[PDB]
Amino acid sequence: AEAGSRLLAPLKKPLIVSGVLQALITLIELAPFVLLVELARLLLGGAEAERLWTLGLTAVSLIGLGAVLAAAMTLWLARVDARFAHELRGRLLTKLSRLPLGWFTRRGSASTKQLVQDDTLALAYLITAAIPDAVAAVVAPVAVLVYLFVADWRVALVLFIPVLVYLVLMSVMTIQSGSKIAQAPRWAERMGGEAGAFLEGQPVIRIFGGAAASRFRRRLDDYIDFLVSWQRPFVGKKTLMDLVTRPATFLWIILVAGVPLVVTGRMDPVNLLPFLLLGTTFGARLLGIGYGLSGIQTGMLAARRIQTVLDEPELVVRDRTRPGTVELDRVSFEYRPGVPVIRDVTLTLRPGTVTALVGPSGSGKSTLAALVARFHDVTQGAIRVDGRDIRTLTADELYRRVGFVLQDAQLVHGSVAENIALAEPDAGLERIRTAARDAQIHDRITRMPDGYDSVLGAGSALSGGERQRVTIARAILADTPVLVLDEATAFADPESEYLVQQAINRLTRDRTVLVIAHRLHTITHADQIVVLDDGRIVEVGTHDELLAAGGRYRGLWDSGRY
Amino acid sequence: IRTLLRLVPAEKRGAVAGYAVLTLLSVLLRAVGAVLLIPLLAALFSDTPSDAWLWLGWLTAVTLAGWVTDTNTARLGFDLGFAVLSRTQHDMADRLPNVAMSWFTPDNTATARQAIAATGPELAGLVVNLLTPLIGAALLPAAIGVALLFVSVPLGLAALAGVAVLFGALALSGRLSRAADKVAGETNSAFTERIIEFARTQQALRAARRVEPARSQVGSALAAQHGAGLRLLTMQIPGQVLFSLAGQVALIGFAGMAVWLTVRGQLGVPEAIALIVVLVRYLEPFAAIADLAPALETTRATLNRIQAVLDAPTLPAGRRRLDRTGAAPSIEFDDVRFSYGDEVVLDGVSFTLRPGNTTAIVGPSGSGKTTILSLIAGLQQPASGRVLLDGVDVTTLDPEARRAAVSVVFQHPYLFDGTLRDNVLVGDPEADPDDVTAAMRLARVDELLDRLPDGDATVVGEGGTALSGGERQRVSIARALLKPAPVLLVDEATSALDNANEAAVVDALTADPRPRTRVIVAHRLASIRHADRVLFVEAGRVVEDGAIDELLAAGGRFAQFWAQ
Ligand SMILES: Nc1ncnc2c1ncn2[C@@H]1O[C@H](COP(=O)(O)OP(=O)(O)OP(=O)(O)O)[C@@H](O)[C@H]1O
Ligand SMILES: Nc1ncnc2c1ncn2[C@@H]1O[C@H](COP(=O)(O)OP(=O)(O)OP(=O)(O)O)[C@@H](O)[C@H]1O
Ligand SMILES: [Mg+2]
Ligand SMILES: [Mg+2]
Repeated sequence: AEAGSRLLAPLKKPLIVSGVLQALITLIELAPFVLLVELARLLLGGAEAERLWTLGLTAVSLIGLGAVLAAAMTLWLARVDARFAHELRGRLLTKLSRLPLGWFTRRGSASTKQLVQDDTLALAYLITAAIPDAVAAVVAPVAVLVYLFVADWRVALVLFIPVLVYLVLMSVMTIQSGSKIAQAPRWAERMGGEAGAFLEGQPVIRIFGGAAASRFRRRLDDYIDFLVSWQRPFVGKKTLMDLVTRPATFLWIILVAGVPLVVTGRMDPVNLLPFLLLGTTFGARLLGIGYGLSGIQTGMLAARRIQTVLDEPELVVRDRTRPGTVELDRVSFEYRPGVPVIRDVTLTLRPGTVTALVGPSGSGKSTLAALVARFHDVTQGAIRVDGRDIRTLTADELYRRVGFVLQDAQLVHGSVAENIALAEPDAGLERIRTAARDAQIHDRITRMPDGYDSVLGAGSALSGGERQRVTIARAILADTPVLVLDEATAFADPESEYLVQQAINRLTRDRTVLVIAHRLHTITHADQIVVLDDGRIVEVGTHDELLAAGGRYRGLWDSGRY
Repeated sequence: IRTLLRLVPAEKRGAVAGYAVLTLLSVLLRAVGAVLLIPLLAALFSDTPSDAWLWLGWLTAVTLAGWVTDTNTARLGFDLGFAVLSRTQHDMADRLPNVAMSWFTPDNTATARQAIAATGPELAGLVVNLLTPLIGAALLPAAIGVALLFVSVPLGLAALAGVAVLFGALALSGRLSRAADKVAGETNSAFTERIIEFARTQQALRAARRVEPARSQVGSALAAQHGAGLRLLTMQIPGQVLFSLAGQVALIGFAGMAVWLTVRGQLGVPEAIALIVVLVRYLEPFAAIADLAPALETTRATLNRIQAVLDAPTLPAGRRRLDRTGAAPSIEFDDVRFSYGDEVVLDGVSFTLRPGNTTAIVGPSGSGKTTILSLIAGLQQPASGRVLLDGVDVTTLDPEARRAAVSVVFQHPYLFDGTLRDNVLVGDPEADPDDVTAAMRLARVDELLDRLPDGDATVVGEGGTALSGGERQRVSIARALLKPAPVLLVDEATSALDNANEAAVVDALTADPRPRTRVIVAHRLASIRHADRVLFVEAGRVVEDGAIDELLAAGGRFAQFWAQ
């Protein structure tokens, strides 16, 4: 696989070495039994004791050596994998830091967690044990069988029977479960998604449908029914391969083919010694690769899924190459092709000017804010901040220039300070309190048990209005030239909303501001009100001008009084 | 293992015994098959090789009976693994909607996600892949030792001495690596939870520049996860060394006692040669236990997560039912008190709702409005006090009747990933399309159908991420109105809707033709239109209440609320 070989390029030489080292290790592990065979022949021959001692002690030591080398190689080779997984998880987290946010929304958090963690973990067999096992399964059977072939062909051809039956069992198992292997990661993502929504959307399930009617449980049964159909013929074949390749099955079939030869005048019982000592040894080598073929398949698919993300379009920072000025020129955008969401918008935001972007729900106003932050790339036209194209700015320069509040008060699992100080984690507690006091949430944080260290994990410590005031506290502390407020104070009561807006006016009296709000009476004082209806600028002007115009804004304003 | 016999179904306890009987029988047949080479080769090398047939026939009978036993214990282990998988998963799926909301801490939510995430083939193949070979390898050296007492008692005792060394090494290897294996699991769990936060909170992180692995919390978790991962690889070195010493110590003991007996004539030469092969069979479980020992600690953690979910504290319930399914109940609070941990939200709120009328609740942010609705809907339960539906305590009510007696509009409208219609039909899946279309029309979701390209087939994303803030709010309102339950709870339906859509939704919340007792948690004075009664809630208690005109005339806290 090119998508996999391109990913496992860095480990070319660790893998080639592991292939060679396992070739020597299995030969070292088969060496004691060649000596123990020689010890056995001389016992029948009654040779001198010191010769037997030498073969005995060398064989026991070579067992110790082989176990030490095989153990040591598995320590190194496991550590090499842990270093590649750490690096590769680093590359993924760096890539996903650059992709447009369309990648995340259409995919979900369950699929990303599978990508970063479970797909990289799926490579563990492909690096740590796939090439060791492949070489071990090739040389140890070939070395054993060829040596046993010289010893006696009659019992040797009978050893093919467990081998060929095993090959047919693994081929039939592989082709049968191959389709299920492809469907497996998608099923894991879907149930990863359903498990996540089941836990996150608990208040919904507790009222609308309950446990039995939940779509999680209906998918859960379907997943288990997929697992049973996948795992019954798979585990059913796995144990058949275990039975066929066991030492007892080799030892029994050797005796069945040897004992009749021993009883008749056709084979001496001394020539049985190689088979009974070595013939039972190579089953576990074949059994390792047979159980590993599925591990390779999940590994190669996981590599293909990882590399497919690592060549995704990256939202590049091109080298093409007034302060606080944001200009939208002929900007059009489409979340997916064929539907226009924004249609040739042209708008200019200047320092010290509060701009209100209002309109019908679904008209595209939050999408414009997302384009200014460059979560997505405009399909036409250009956006430039302080006269420089956003596609030419780097993320640090871009996000140092603009600050954002995004209408979805997402809070990260950490202290309130680790959420208020998200923009500047090194910022001191004196700034963090000052941001919160200006966002009008310090009174709430003081009453918490841990104070400013209280954790904000899953569904904890804050209500909807309080989650937003943390997010406004975060945006204040970032302290950027431009500020973008996406339905800030939507959940804030009028007493708190006035205090927060007064703070923002105080802080951003000489800063570019873009207020987005459905409540039109809260943007009565914007120097320009931009009306966005169905992805186009239908009218622009002050509050009074738009009321006199008798257009969309007059209708929305009149409809507000109910 | 001890926890798996608790999670196993009570139905399958008959099948468990059949597993235990057959797995022991296979161990005996494998040991007897190994030890049957001693008299077989002793008779094969003698002056009369024809006596080898008797032991070969016994060998064939023992090994074929192995295949029947090992195939049957594999089918039984497959069933028991999947019976445990289906049973434990369905019990977690049934219990989790009944677990108290306080149980969902960030750590416990990770535990539930991890426990639910164990549905994959790894937990299903628990018995076949771990316990069957673990029990086989743990007992086969002991069985081979006991089987050698028929050949020579001192040699059988030597093998049992090597068995004691094995179980000692097995006990010690788990003891050394357990401290590091716990930390590896903790760091890996935190890394998972931070990837999920990383993908869910991409907007906020990117604006705050905490997205790159050098500065991101997921990047730090990857560093800690890597540090604990490598530490575990190193701290498992004693386990591998100790098994290797045990395998070598047993080799010396078994081989020493074989040569001490052989030189003294108690064992012939062919018995000693056969004992080389029996030694090899006897030594294989030493290495296999080393391969299976790491998996034992992960599986112990996995079953501990599942058992943690199943032991979670379910909500109190009874078996009562309302007098009438569809009639409007009367909601009332009687000194209801509630608290999230140490913080107290309600200090004995007491009110009564007449059946069929519409009442409104307003107050400052963080006052307790969504707490009051959650107590009405049964999501929470009081620390003390009662919430009565039609005079019937919620605590004593049947879960099915309690669930069916309320439909709510949540403050933060969560939609499940899937089409738009699926989220609407969740309110009442059995409803005919005429009721579904009426539900959408009332919520102004019909406008979405016109504007959006796929209409009602619009694939919402995770949550309501692939929809506008107001669009997902309208889908949520349609879901709530579709449910025919006689109580309707509204929690900030006006937050994310423009002035035109807000007026249509507010009108339709009261214009719904079914009779219901409505509780409205609104934001604006115009959002509480057509409200029979209004309750002002502040600092966890209903400080003031009355009609809109009456409270406005009184000029109390209600009037001061709108004055800013
Ligand atoms: N991530 C997304 N994927 C697909 N479609 C989207 C996505 N986000 C928004 N849309 C669609 O784009 C159009 C406008 O979305 P947008 O979020 O810009 O709305 P809005 O005007 O900001 O809404 P509101 O005022 O309700 O917050 C709607 O059709 C919405 O369904
Ligand atoms: N999951 C939670 N864990 C701990 N405290 C919480 C939790 N949810 C809310 N609180 C606290 O409970 C009190 C009221 O919260 P609640 O959710 O009832 O607010 P609300 O009345 O809906 O307010 P808002 O207008 O902000 O939505 C506040 O102190 C809030 O911090
Ligand atoms: Mg929006
Ligand atoms: Mg609330």
